[PDB]
Amino acid sequence: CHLSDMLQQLHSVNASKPSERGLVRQEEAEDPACIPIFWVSKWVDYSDKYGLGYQLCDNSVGVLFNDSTRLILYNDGDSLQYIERDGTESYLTVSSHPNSLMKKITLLKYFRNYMSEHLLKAGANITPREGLPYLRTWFRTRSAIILHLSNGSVQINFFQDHTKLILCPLMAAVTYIDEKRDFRTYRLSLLEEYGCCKELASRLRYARTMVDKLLSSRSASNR
Repeated sequence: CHLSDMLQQLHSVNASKPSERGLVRQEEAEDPACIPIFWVSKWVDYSDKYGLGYQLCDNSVGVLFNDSTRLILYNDGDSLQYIERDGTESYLTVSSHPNSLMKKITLLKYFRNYMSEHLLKAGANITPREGLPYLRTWFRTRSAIILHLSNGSVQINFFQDHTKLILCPLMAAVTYIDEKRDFRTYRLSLLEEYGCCKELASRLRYARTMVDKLLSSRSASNR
């Protein structure tokens, strides 16, 4: 995956101590060309029985079931992709799907319907850049929920103040959605040059810890 790439990027930007500069010029690091193609707009933790369902900013939906398999539905409302525990992908459609997936497709439909009429869309005011990933894994801490997409992106939504970070190792950029719901995207390399505010800096440090956790978990699974 690209978690190692993200770790290299985060280690470097944090090592630069971006908030400890004579004159922070964060605005110079912003770049709309780096806006993510995808991010999680909504999610529902129904781990008590089925798993975690979620909606991406393009209105597609998906679910990481308790059995570690995934099912995602494109925003066209018919194209489906089933991903087994080990990552094996199968391309299907709602119109023509194997009966073996009836239950999971039904569960995804319930998640889809719920998220279609309930909850706010994170980054609703932002249009993703044009280029479908699935949720590789997720977990919660006492402070936030961490979501890792198959395209390498890692999203961290903080519970207390509703602030969020969307990190992409391909663009080597970070999107920070603040408490006022302002959505700004920065090149990590430019944050090293121009610095940034203490709020973003602190969250980037937390992000590095979360990425280490994700890497540690993968390492454990690989024995």
